[PDB]
Amino acid sequence: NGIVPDAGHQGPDVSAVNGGTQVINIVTPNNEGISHNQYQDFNVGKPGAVFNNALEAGQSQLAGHLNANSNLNGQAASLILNEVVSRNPSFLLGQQEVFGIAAEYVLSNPNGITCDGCGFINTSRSSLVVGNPLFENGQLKGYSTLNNTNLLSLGKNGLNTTGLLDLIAPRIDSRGKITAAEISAFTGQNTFSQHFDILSSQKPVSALDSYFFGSMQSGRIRIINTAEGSGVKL
Amino acid sequence: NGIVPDAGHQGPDVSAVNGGTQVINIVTPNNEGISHNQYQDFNVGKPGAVFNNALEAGQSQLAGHLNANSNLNGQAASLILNEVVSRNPSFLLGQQEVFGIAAEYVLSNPNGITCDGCGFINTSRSSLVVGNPLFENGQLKGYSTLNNTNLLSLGKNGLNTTGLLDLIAPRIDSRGKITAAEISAFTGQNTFSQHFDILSSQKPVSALDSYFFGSMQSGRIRIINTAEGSGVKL
Repeated sequence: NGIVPDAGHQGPDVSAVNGGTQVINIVTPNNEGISHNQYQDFNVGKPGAVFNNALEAGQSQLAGHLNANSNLNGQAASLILNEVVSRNPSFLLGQQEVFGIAAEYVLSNPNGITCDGCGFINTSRSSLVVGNPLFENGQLKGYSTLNNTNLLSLGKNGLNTTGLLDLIAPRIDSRGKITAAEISAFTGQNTFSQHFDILSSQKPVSALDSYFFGSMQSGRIRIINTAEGSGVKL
Repeated sequence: NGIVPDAGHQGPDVSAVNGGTQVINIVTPNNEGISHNQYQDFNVGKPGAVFNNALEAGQSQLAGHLNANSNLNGQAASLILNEVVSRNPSFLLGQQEVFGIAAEYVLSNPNGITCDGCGFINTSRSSLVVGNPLFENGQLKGYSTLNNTNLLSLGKNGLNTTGLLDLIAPRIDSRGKITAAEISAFTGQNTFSQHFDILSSQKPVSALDSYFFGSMQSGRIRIINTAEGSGVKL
């Protein structure tokens, strides 16, 4: 069970099929179109994971035939927000597919995220956030890496997506090929809007250095480090 | 004589002082405020080079006391555009200072530019272009790296500036520390506006791969490679 949902009302139903592929019946989206899913554990292996964002049955890439997700009161999620609410870090070693209607994807884990040979299928935009989402009366107001020194690690087997990629963490250490339509990496201790505009920054007490090694296969790359005096090493 | 001006009407007066520091009395700016200077050779050594953009006499950092540049019909240049019009590549091994009124700086050399321990003083924005400026009736319309496969090389001793830095070339190979307020690197075979907006791109016949190694000390870095399928290696 790489993925273990929270017991509470934001915990989706998670099932394994076939050779270990996990299928997530995401929770009903709220009025902003956000399916906010909370997890005690979130990890993906080589068999991959499929988020059921379908209004009709059909064939997924990773898990074969799936029925519609009956939680979609007739409207699919615009954003699939996956939040780790425990102290467990996340390891992403396989593909994640949005089955059904293409959507935005976020994984937020303030304990750390490691992606080695991970990928995103049928997402317009995928964001890995070593930090927390911020809510105000059940509405998503943005994300925070404040008071956090943990790491987003990208391994030698890289990260692939046909959509937009955001990489948000106090520090990033990448050693593999990153393939995306566009890459945005934002480092340091920051608050962000819903759309990853930087709203405020802290200076870390000690250096938060990021490393990029390997290749970036994308027509547009932006790296913004707000940690006054810390490095971006290539 | 690292710097050798063109004989023609865009050739500035170039003189050496002291221990080899070269002083460039830039040509009268045109009505758009551009001092367009053409060179048979443009190279800077450890003693540095000073562009006289002063309306009053005073103390330069690199060359001691200088009088005003009498070519400044009472208005300093907004942009100091340095263009190599020969086949000679450029080597920048020391600091370049704008004496007097701060301005934008461009060096365009389609034969190649190598910067090892180079730097820019009193510039708001400095751009190194392995390409040509484009003019239409004596007005600057932008820059081109079309039909060019040459290299902008940045050596192990790096590049320092307190202003904005643009690095424009078919390919870039960097091995040192880049320190700038913001770094924009645009690679591939492109036409650009005056302000380095990309207007059109060619796919090179063979790969134009860029390499970044070493560190980038800047709060904002953007790398855009338009060479469909070529790499950015870090």
